[PDB]
Amino acid sequence: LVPVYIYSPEYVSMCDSLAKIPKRASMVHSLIEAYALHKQMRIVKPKVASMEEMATFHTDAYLQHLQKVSQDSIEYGLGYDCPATEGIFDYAAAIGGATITAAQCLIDGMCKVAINWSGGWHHAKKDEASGFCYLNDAVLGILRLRRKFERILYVDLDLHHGDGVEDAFSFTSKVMTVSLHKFSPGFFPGTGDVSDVGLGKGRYYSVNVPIQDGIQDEKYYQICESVLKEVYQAFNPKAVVLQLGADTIAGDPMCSFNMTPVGIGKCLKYILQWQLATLILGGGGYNLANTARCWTYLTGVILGKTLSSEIPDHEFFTAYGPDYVLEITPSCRPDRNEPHRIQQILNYIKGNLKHVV
Ligand SMILES: CN(C)c1ccc(C(=O)NCCCCCCC(=O)NO)cc1
Ligand code: NA
Ligand code: NA
Ligand SMILES: [Zn+2]
Repeated sequence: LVPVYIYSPEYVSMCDSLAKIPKRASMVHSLIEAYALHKQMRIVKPKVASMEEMATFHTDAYLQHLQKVSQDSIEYGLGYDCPATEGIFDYAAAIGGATITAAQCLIDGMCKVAINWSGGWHHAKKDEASGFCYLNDAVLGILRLRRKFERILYVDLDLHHGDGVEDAFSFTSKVMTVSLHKFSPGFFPGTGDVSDVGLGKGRYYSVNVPIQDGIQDEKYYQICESVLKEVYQAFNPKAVVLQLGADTIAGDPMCSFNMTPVGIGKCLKYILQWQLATLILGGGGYNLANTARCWTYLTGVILGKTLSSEIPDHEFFTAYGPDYVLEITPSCRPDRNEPHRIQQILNYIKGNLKHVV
């Protein structure tokens, strides 16, 4: 009944090759390994996603294109955010396979929790790489979980709107998506206002919480709990997919939100308490050490352990300087979230939730 840890050196190596975030998978894994948390989980080597498996969501023209490029590209969303570099198809196939493997562990009852810290690439569209995402692994995970579990809840706590996942499932009532994100014109991807609720038979089954710069642990949790509690009771999910992108975290060069891993960990504890099949994904996170600190810490809460404050010696110890501690401060900058507007967001959501289900 011990949590599944998707991990292999091939896999971490493949994920270290993402141009946007070099060496990040290693640092995350290395910190986890340094805390010996992998000794407390069941290490599962990820499958490589076969063509037909990624075909469950991505159109075949796209998939076949990635393959050749890996060996009109502006049409398939490739370019600046998504380079056509030697091996990107193997990259996508590894990330997608990893999330699929996590979900497959879940549906097989191998574990209550399965973790793929290298996943969470929530922007990719069916025929279109986007926002560093070549392949929407969260979508393929949800789709795999759907083979056994009737209703899936996707909760996305990344800084950016989980548009690709929302889009994938916006028409159905069987998957509800809940996104907490910066919403400010010009800030990627620009979608996901509170009024975005899903479409057709999927109407009211998309939830969006547009937040502004400076949010801290206390208030983010207040909001997240308020939305989740109402979501749980109305939707009654059978399994949960949870994206925990660390770009919300104090010290991220995106410098938008002002979270510490402790406040995100509260939200996680709240989801874990539902005691449901839960697929844990990573995502954004551009301060590499802090991201490692964050997910290592969340791995701690999954296991129900509290970790030493001192960063253990390991491959990447020097990146943790000068303090070499697990915890995060809080930059001192204003909380641009007027509590009036948060209450209008919260009400509007609760109103939408009364139509579920
Ligand atoms: C300094 N530098 C080289 C860059 C700075 C910002 C971006 C960017 O935000 N691009 C837009 C795509 C943002 C999505 C990031 C993926 C994510 O975290 N999803 O949640 C790119 C490059
Ligand atoms: Na999000
Ligand atoms: Na939906
Ligand atoms: Zn992000």
